[PDB]
Amino acid sequence: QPMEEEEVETFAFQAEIAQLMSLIINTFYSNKEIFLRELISNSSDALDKIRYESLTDPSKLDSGKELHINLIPNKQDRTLTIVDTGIGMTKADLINNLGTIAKSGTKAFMEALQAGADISMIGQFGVGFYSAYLVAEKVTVITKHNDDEQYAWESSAGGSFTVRTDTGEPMGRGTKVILHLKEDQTEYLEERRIKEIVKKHSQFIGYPITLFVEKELEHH
Amino acid sequence: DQPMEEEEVETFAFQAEIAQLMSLIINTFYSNKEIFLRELISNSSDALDKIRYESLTDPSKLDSGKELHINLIPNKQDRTLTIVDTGIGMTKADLINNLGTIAKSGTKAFMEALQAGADISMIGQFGVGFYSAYLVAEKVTVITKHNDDEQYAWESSAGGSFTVRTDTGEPMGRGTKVILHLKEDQTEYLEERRIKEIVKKHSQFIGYPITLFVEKELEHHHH
Ligand SMILES: O=C(c1cc(Cl)c(O)cc1O)N1CCC[C@@H]1c1ccc(CN2CCC(F)(F)C2)cc1
Ligand SMILES: O=C(c1cc(Cl)c(O)cc1O)N1CCC[C@@H]1c1ccc(CN2CCC(F)(F)C2)cc1
Repeated sequence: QPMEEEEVETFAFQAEIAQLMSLIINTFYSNKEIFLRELISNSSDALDKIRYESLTDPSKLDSGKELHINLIPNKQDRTLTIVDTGIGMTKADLINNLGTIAKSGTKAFMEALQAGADISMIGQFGVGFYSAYLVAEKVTVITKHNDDEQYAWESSAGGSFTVRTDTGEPMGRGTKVILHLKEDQTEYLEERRIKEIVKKHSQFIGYPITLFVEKELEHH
Repeated sequence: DQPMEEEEVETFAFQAEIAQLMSLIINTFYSNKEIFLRELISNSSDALDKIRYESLTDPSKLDSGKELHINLIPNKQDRTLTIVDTGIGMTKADLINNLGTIAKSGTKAFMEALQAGADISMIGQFGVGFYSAYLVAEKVTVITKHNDDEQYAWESSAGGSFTVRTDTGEPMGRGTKVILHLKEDQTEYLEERRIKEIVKKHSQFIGYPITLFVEKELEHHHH
């Protein structure tokens, strides 16, 4: 008689990816703010892909025409959420894209960090998503692709991640990254901080970026 | 070559007394216009109760979203205040029947109590609370989505008529979204501090999460 029941799948990260996450999540780095640049850049890439699909098949935008990125800090939850209405990811995409298949750059980037490369270059090796763990103890990715159901990926590192169908609020289409911030990284929940980081690092992104400051009202 | 969309747009006349009530609401001063938010939050709470009670005996009714809540979104750039809930929503007929074509006994007497000069606050008791929206809004748009039906848009600028159409905007899972296009001298209801105090004052007993999202477009990234 449960309110609900669903299957949860747990997957091991590919060895190199686990190594990178441990390196990122544990090691001191001076400008972690670049995490937000990498996630906005990923969102922009997703919006490009749906935009170009719609040019040959407009019905692809039946799930929503607006192409944009929302940034949603929630001090009460200590979460920062980046939402886009891009092309989204199938379940296979989540499992493949986000853990089980290490690409050249995974090892290549740890290879480069030894060679004197910087962490802000994590994006040039195509593994920018993982910079999220510079500031987050846990990351949840919720995604909805056309013709597919809405899935939720999550990891606190430690070598594994889970995937399940998301029963939360339905998205029309796109991807939402929920960063559950480390205790000492709450600065990234502040309007002034988010504003300056976007102005500094994401000036060239070609889609609306909008802030929604979230506050749960007292007693509610 | 081909249109993106093609749809019928229907225009309805407001029932006579409803039209009369709206004109009174728009053209009369009241010292406590803030009660409009109480009325719309109350309507959302009712819608939420209904999908919850339905879900008891029929659990699959929450397939369109499990979370039951109310969001308030002020957008200073657009001068809109939006109230969104994940309640049971309205079918096209519910929308037409509820929002303007049928008048109840509680209209002619209330609308006459205001012509007589009563306190606008009593509007909710007479079951016409939605129309308090026009205390602060020059136009109201309602987007609604009921299980097993299409998403519809209702809209009126209170000229004696309103329109209904299938909506082609951003998809809602389920529920109702009220978009208030605010009057120029009623923009205070876009302010965070103002919204907080109104909710704290009038909606203390609403048994659902009410969440404010202060919308701010970022420099060089508008639209
Ligand atoms: O839905 C998303 C998406 C993904 C993330 Cl993570 C996001 O923050 C926002 C998004 O909209 N897509 C769909 C197609 C393009 C975009 C995407 C998909 C995969 C990568 C590669 N990275 C994934 C982990 C990695 F190993 F670091 C390498 C980048 C962008
Ligand atoms: O979708 C909604 C809903 C409607 C409005 Cl307006 C809202 O602000 C939020 C909502 O969720 N429903 C579904 C069922 C219960 C709820 C509802 C429906 C009708 C009335 C009566 N009013 C309609 C005009 C009136 F004449 F003033 C009397 C109240 C609540």
